[PDB]
Amino acid sequence: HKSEVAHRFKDLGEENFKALVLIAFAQYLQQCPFEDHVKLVNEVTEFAKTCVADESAENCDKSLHTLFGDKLCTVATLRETYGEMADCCAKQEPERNECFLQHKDDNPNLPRLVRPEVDVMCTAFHDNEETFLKKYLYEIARRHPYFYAPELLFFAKRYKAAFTECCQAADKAACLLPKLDELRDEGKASSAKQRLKCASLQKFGERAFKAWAVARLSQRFPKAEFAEVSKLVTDLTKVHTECCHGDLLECADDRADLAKYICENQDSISSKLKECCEKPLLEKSHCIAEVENDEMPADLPSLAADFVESKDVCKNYAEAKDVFLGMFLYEYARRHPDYSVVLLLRLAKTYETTLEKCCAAADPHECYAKVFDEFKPLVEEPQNLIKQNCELFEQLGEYKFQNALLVRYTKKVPQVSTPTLVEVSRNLGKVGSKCCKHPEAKRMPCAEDYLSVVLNQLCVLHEKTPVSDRVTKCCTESLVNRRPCFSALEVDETYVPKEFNAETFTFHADICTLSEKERQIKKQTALVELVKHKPKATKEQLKAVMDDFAAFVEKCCKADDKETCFAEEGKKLVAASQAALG
Ligand SMILES: CCCCCCCCCCCCCC(=O)O
Ligand SMILES: CCCCCCCCCCCCCC(=O)O
Ligand SMILES: CCCCCCCCCCCCCC(=O)O
Ligand SMILES: [Ru+3]
Ligand SMILES: [Ru+3]
Repeated sequence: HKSEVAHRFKDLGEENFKALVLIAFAQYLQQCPFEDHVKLVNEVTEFAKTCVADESAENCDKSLHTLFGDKLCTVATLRETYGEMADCCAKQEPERNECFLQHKDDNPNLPRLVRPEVDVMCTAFHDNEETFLKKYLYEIARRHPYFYAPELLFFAKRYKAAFTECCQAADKAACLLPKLDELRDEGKASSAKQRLKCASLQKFGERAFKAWAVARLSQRFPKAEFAEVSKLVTDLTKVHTECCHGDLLECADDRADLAKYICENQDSISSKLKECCEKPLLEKSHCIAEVENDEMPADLPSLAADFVESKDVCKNYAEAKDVFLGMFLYEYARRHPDYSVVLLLRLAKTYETTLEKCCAAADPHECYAKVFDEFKPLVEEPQNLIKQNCELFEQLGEYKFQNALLVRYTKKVPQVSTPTLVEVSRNLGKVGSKCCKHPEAKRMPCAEDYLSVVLNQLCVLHEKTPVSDRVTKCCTESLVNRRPCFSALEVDETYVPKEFNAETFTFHADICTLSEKERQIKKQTALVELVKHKPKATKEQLKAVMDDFAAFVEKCCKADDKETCFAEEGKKLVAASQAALG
């Protein structure tokens, strides 16, 4: 186009343009106040209207990176608050924009965004609605810089739907709090999911990411031919390559072009895209990525007719090992939408290792005749782990299930810090809360997706604090081996039990008057130090104690005398559990 700003101002809208421009300058100017960005956003949008009224006005034909970088150097505090980033303004445009992406700080040093009371949020949301959503959007963007700016706009529109519906209701906290926590746990999961694909691209190479894209696209698009899925995997690998680079316009255009090809080839990809392709350009890439798995033709035959019993299997493989193996991922994923994508890569590696061993023998057909028999143990292993834990989640509650995990995983790796073991077991319990509530045809894709972000969060906290060698080995291993590595952990026999500290196992009358979240944290934090003090404690002993602690809380909180009860009964509970866990 003759003017980049005029075009993007048209096919996005003025309300969407000012929002993205705010997120743009918030991720680069993470130290300027909110009033400065509003000054810049209003100066940019007023300039954008000049190019809409005339495509040949002052500096309208310039590039967006030039207009973005020109505004980036207008700030006077650029030399003081960022300093080194101000040096980028002395380079040419193809390097200046590259200079700005490097000096972007991933993890700044800002306070946490404290969630205030519902009354003060519904008053600010009602008094001045626009600046309320923009300020908090400016606070999320300045703390998550590499977050995809358009996708961050999709969450802000969801928050707006939570206030308009709940801030005029009965107990607004009953309407809003289960929604803000939903949007937080989902928003933090999206921030960690896209950050994981960048690590998996530079650690496992370009080939490993393509195998993952082959298995998920063919799973999502079973009616698509292998040539069409292979074409999409190449474009998909290019998108996440340049989106992880840090550039917004470079990543926004690649995703927009990919969505246009998918919408122009719905007859050879999927039939579920009618609704997604109706949406405008901003929502195309987001809708398509979350489209439901299409139905398989159901008339598909077995895989032994082309990969086992057929002739020239070693010939079709040796001619192109990556093309032949990718078909095995294609032909197996679209016939198993219930398998996790990581599980399908585990089967293809089994098929890959078998062909490299059988085709080097005298009689190949007799060798790999049992290649499909090796898949059943690898497939039953995650299915049985889903069955064991979901049945445990059916008996116990969600809270009682978290404690079962908190005891099981503390005895395996007792060296991990207590606050880490708590947040892990509670986030891990949230996985079974919604994945076990799905049928068996969706349990493994659910568990794979949430375990991927929870296990990676564990490895992030363990990377900045080396604690256990067994945890480091599982965090360093491959993608198909990461989750089985954690499931293969056993009880640490070399662990010396931690010395007793009475201050930890002392409880005061404040737990009678804490929120349900704070109460569950303290009951579980004390359960970790209880196991770390006596790791060889059997479960029947822990059925007690925890029941003696249940009566200890009901005896002190309900009595007319508090604080004093925690001193008398607190000594009885501790000392009785001393001889109970002998
Ligand atoms: C002057 C700052 C400009 C910041 C970027 C404004 C235009 C963003 C366009 C985003 C298009 C998204 C396409 C897509 O993901 O489907
Ligand atoms: C042109 C399409 C190429 C698709 C290549 C897929 C190859 C998958 C082989 C199995 C990979 C298992 C993971 C690994 O070996 O690290
Ligand atoms: C030897 C120290 C004894 C006192 C500490 C015991 C800690 C028990 C924690 C119980 C947590 C679960 C409570 C519940 O079921 O709601
Ligand atoms: Ru965050
Ligand atoms: Ru993606």
